[PDB]
Amino acid sequence: KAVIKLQPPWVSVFQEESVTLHCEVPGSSSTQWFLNGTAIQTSTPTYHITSASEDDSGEYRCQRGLSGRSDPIQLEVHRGWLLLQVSSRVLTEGEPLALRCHAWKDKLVYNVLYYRNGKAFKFFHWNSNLTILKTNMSHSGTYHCSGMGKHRYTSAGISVTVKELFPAPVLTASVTSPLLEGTPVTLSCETKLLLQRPGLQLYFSFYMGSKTLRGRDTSSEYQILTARREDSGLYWCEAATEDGNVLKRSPELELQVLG
Amino acid sequence: PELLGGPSVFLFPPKPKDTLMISRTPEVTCVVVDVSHEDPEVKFNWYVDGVEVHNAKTKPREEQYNSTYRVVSVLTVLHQDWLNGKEYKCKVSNKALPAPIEKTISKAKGQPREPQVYTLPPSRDELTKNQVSLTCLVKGFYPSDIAVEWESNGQPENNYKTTPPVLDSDGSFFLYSKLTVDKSRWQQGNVFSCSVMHEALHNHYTQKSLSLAPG
Amino acid sequence: LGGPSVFLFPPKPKDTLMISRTPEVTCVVVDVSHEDPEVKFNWYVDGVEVHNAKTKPREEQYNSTYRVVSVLTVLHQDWLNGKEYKCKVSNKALPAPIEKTISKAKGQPREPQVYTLPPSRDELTKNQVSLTCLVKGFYPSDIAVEWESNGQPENNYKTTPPVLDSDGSFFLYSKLTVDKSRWQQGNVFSCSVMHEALHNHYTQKSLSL
Ligand SMILES: *[C@@H]1O[C@H](CO[C@@H]2O[C@@H](C)[C@@H](O)[C@@H](O)[C@@H]2O)[C@@H](O[C@@H]2O[C@H](CO)[C@@H](O[C@@H]3O[C@H](CO[C@H]4O[C@H](CO)[C@@H](O)[C@H](O)[C@@H]4O[C@@H]4O[C@H](CO)[C@@H](O[C@@H]5O[C@H](CO)[C@H](O)[C@H](O)[C@H]5O)[C@H](O)[C@H]4NC(C)=O)[C@@H](O)[C@H](O[C@H]4O[C@H](CO)[C@@H](O)[C@H](O)[C@@H]4O[C@@H]4O[C@H](CO)[C@@H](O)[C@H](O)[C@H]4NC(C)=O)[C@@H]3O)[C@H](O)[C@H]2NC(C)=O)[C@H](O)[C@H]1NC(C)=O
Ligand SMILES: *[C@@H]1O[C@H](CO[C@@H]2O[C@@H](C)[C@@H](O)[C@@H](O)[C@@H]2O)[C@@H](O[C@@H]2O[C@H](CO)[C@@H](O[C@@H]3O[C@H](CO[C@H]4O[C@H](CO)[C@@H](O)[C@H](O)[C@@H]4O[C@@H]4O[C@H](CO)[C@@H](O[C@@H]5O[C@H](CO)[C@H](O)[C@H](O)[C@H]5O)[C@H](O)[C@H]4NC(C)=O)[C@@H](O)[C@H](O[C@H]4O[C@H](CO)[C@@H](O)[C@H](O)[C@@H]4O[C@@H]4O[C@H](CO)[C@@H](O)[C@H](O)[C@H]4NC(C)=O)[C@@H]3O)[C@H](O)[C@H]2NC(C)=O)[C@H](O)[C@H]1NC(C)=O
Ligand SMILES: *[C@@H]1O[C@H](CO)[C@@H](O[C@@H]2O[C@H](CO)[C@@H](O[C@@H]3O[C@H](CO)[C@@H](O)[C@H](O[C@H]4O[C@H](CO)[C@@H](O)[C@H](O)[C@@H]4O[C@H]4O[C@H](CO)[C@@H](O)[C@H](O)[C@@H]4O[C@H]4O[C@H](CO)[C@@H](O)[C@H](O)[C@@H]4O)[C@@H]3O)[C@H](O)[C@H]2NC(C)=O)[C@H](O)[C@H]1NC(C)=O
Ligand SMILES: *[C@@H]1O[C@H](CO)[C@@H](O[C@@H]2O[C@H](CO)[C@@H](O)[C@H](O)[C@H]2NC(C)=O)[C@H](O)[C@H]1NC(C)=O
Ligand SMILES: [Zn+2]
Ligand SMILES: [Zn+2]
Ligand SMILES: [Zn+2]
Ligand SMILES: [Zn+2]
Ligand SMILES: [Zn+2]
Ligand SMILES: [Zn+2]
Repeated sequence: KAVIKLQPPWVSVFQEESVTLHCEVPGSSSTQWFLNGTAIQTSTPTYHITSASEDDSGEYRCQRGLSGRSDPIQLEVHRGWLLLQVSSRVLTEGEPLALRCHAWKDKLVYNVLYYRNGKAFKFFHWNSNLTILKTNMSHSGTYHCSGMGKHRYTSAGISVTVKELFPAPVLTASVTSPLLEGTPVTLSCETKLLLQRPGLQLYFSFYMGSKTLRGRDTSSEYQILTARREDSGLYWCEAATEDGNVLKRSPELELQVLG
Repeated sequence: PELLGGPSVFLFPPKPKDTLMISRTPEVTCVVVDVSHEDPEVKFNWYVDGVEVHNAKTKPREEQYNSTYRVVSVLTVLHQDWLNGKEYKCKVSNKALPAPIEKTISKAKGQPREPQVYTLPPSRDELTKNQVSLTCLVKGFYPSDIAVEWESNGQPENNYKTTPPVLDSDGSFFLYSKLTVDKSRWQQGNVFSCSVMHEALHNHYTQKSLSLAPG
Repeated sequence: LGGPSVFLFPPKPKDTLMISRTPEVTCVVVDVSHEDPEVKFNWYVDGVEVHNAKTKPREEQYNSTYRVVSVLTVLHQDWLNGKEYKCKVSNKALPAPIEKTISKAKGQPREPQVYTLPPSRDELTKNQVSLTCLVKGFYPSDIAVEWESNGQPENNYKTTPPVLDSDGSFFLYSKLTVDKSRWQQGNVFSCSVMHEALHNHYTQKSLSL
């Protein structure tokens, strides 16, 4: 399925502003646009809103040539002094989020505050945006901002959700410590996907102390064929996405092997 | 690169004395400040419990010392309506605003409490002066909206000053009013009266007298 | 225009009027960023620099900005003689330093007359009665008023703000509420007033049945 890109990337815009939606994937210039589950009478791979209005607010989806239908982007068009713009309303952990305290008519505000759930968390003398390069669930919340122009003005709140993909793993062993020399032991890097991600596999690696035991591989198990005394130590693992955007480690487990 | 900002609106209640006497004309006043030369046109709409009314008057605008305009709309309100808690909304439309500003005002909320009114003569120590102070203590009242005057022999006595209402420890308000008179007017037995207008008084009015005892 | 803001506050009147106290001027700097470097203070008394101010570390506020306070002790007679106190605040976030100046209210002092008034006879029907202290004719408006009885502070009182009287002086009233039985038993109450123009900056007036 396709992917909609916004230029500028803000999902919330003021009345009369412009934004260009880009339907992206090679090939066919015959794009179908959907606004609110419903096709639109233009069909370039770019949809330009020249001067935003309440009629542009809603759910956008796109189909180009032969691909599937984008996941939907919700564009909202507002009136107000200050708008807390975000690059996405719903993200998976690992993905970046940009936030902007945007003044009406591009007017100047200074001493800007960003808030999450009613609590200010960042102050700038000069109006700057915020980027969280690697979100996680704890960045979920209702964001707003305030800034000083001729007076102090405050934006309305906007809800952002960041979804956990998999909890941090737990390293387990197939036998209770201490175990006898010669015993086989299987270590397992245990976690589970929290979201349906059809072709998605996690990759696992195993450590003893700071030492690499086995590098990144699709197996979540590591076999010690015949335990020896020298295997006594602390064991842990990492679980990652294929591309390493989410990478989490386990606590260390104490494993003792007796002679 | 201009600072973000537009006009501001202040909305004012009637004067207490105007609300309390059915013969007077109470008004609410919607004041718009910082109107620029660039966007000078201001439109008012007014609502009473949500229903639009059309009888407000706009005053001729006035350029202020800082080269912005002040624009005022006045809406006469009915005696009974203001006293029975009706809500008065001023909506102000102007191009420098991203959307119209709406402000709402009504009488203060909470159970009305009757003023107790006490007159106090001058302190013995003050009797050495040429002028003496006659005191009116008005306490226990709610809301803080009140008017106080003095009179003698049916004429207003105007040489007085009254403190603002002050919040007391039980949630009610008090104030004091001080009437300054020539000592000889006191010493001659002239009778002075403190009169109070408040919504928790019977007929919205009471009066207490103060004079030097005869004989 | 985006930097910290400066507020300079006077001493409390009571501290200026009791020689056992330590009156202070307070220079407060708000909207300091975590990333701003040290907020620096220079202090002047009538234009002469002094070095005995106490400047506190920055304190994080609930809105994520920082607040810094510098306090300069002022001498009793300096303040009352009208010396001027200047705070100068410097910092990278301020393109130019911000200066604020403060002094006692100017103009010829006039001492209050203080009168105590007993409860009205009509109020005797109540369980609590009002004891009044009239304080009139004073200038400037800085003043402090308290009540006592038998060596203890009476705390159930409220005092009006100063009100401008028709001769350009100020007055106020203070109201002490007491149980009627305490009044009727002949206990003695005192209204204590501190103002610069009084001898040694204070007087006390009693009131009893
Ligand atoms: C450009 O200049 C203009 C003009 O400058 C000003 O005037 C000149 C001459 C110079 O002196 C200059 O120094 C002055 O600055 C500037 O205009 C001013 O702008 C400010 C804000 O920047 C306004 O400030 C608000 O003032 C309110 C009080 O206003 C009354 O009192 C002041 C004196 O104290 C008067 O000057 C005003 O005119 C107001 O006076 C009242 O007017 C009423 C209407 O006419 C009268 O009632 C009517 O009377 C008639 C008969 O005459 C009939 O009886 C009618 O029936 C009746 O309706 C009334 O009697 C009269 N009263 C008096 C005493 O004279 C403050 O209330 C308000 O405070 C609120 O908002 C603040 C935000 O700024 C906030 O901090 C406060 O907390 C407070 O907020 C409220 O708080 C309460 C309780 O605390 C809450 O319950 C509320 O919920 C909350 N609400 C809000 C919204 O927050 C402001 O301080 C100022 O009024 C205005 N002046 C004028 C003359 O219009 C302008 O700013 C300049 N611009 C720039 C960029 O510089
Ligand atoms: C981030 O947060 C911070 C912190 O906020 C605080 O906490 C949060 C949770 C909220 O609760 C918030 O409301 C709290 O205030 C914010 O910081 C604040 O920033 C604002 C401005 O943006 C400051 O506003 C000024 O307030 C002045 C009055 O301040 C006193 O009163 C308030 C209570 O009303 C207190 O909150 C303050 O702390 C001040 O209190 C006084 O503090 C003194 C110093 O400590 C005390 O005196 C000392 O006391 C000790 C005893 O402890 C000894 O006695 C010492 O000897 C003595 O020195 C004093 O007792 C205490 N009083 C009280 C009652 O507690 C206002 O004066 C000022 O108004 C002027 O400036 C305005 C411009 O902003 C202008 O519009 C006004 O009209 C006025 O202008 C003046 O006009 C008058 C004429 O009327 C003239 O005299 C002047 O010449 C003229 N000058 C100027 C320059 O204009 C401001 O409103 C606020 O004080 C400050 N709070 C604190 C705690 O520092 C910050 O803004 C936030 N940032 C963001 C981005 O959100
Ligand atoms: C989402 O993303 C955000 C950022 O985008 C994440 O927030 C960050 O969370 C970090 C991880 O907790 C946090 O780091 C902490 O920062 C503080 C103070 O600023 C610091 O003291 C912490 O240092 C300890 O932890 C690190 C490893 O995490 C150690 O390397 C370091 O040596 C410190 O270790 C101690 O405390 C640990 C318990 O926390 C012990 O395990 C460790 O043995 C050691 O213990 C002792 O010393 C202690 C005192 O230091 C003592 O009390 C104890 O008795 C032992 O003697 C740490 O680095 C970031 O500050 C935070 N960033 C922000 C901006 O908030 C967030 O977690 C993400 N959320 C989710 C849900 O994933
Ligand atoms: C697409 O559908 C949404 C959702 O029904 C419409 O948004 C609603 O319409 C107006 C604002 O335009 C408001 O009354 C509602 O609060 C909105 N509903 C919700 C749940 O947010 C939107 O108008 C539709 N877009 C178009 C172009 O028709
Ligand atoms: Zn303002
Ligand atoms: Zn002009
Ligand atoms: Zn009536
Ligand atoms: Zn009535
Ligand atoms: Zn004296
Ligand atoms: Zn002295």
